[PDB]
Amino acid sequence: GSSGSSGDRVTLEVGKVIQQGRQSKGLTQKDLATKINEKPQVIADYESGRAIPNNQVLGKIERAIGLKLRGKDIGKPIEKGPRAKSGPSSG
Repeated sequence: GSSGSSGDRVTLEVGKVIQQGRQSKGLTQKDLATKINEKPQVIADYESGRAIPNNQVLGKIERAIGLKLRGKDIGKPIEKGPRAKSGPSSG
């Protein structure tokens, strides 16, 4: 399944934490889609913040990288995992 099309846009904190937790584990977007039994399409859209983020799929993605995907506590680990940095957003 074709995906891509990245050329300077914003990324929601979900999309950032997705990418960051992926890359922390070398997991491609297609590896992620596999881990959550989804399309690699929606992962590529989640990264920008252009899919609809639903707590069901967000919950699967938490398992995927071992970090939280809601709250300003996003990128905190689930139970056990390494530290990560934080930062603001805008809108």
